[PDB]
Amino acid sequence: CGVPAIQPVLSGLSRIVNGEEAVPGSWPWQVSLQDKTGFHFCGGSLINENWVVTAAHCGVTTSDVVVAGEKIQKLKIAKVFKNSKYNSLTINNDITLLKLSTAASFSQTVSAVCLPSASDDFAAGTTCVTTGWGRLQQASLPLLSNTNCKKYWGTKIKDAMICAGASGVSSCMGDSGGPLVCKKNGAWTLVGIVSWGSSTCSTSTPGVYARVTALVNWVQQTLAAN
Repeated sequence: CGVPAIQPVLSGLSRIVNGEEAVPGSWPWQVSLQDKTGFHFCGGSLINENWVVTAAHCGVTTSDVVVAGEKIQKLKIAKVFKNSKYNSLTINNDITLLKLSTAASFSQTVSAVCLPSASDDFAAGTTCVTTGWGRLQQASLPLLSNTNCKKYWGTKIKDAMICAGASGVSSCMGDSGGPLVCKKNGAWTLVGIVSWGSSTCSTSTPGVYARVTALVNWVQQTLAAN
């Protein structure tokens, strides 16, 4: 997985501001999630032909459509897997999986990102990327210390939230359920599912995601069956 057919073109804008726009097929697992009337409110990542991982605040239901990639796949939901360490008062272990009713048809412009290991770590100063529509842009962002992070988001940083950005460039392109990815053994892997960011969308504040690695196994076990 994670070895995209058309390759992410990441420049300097990346680094900067509001960042930049990609090369289509670029972030191939990026999905949109449209509401019953083609209104998009969240989008998310594909790991397979059949599942999306996105956030649970996205609060996504079985009449939301997976929009992937019309060279597009609108993929309807079959069941929605939200999970119980789902706390909204906190928005933590903010993960939700989706079964689409009819497979994702793998091609150049649509594929799946890889999943990480639970043991894997991830490096603060490590250069990951937000894709989004919050045309679809790509921005680049280092993850940080949940204790650095702590100091930028108070009390709302627990076990499984993992923070990333605040380096002159901005969190916010990052729509919810959206993808925050890194490297391994050269695949991109989903590290962070987008939770939330700076209002004013300061380019000087860090952005906060959910941490896969802490939830992979739940993906893992949840997956598997259903």
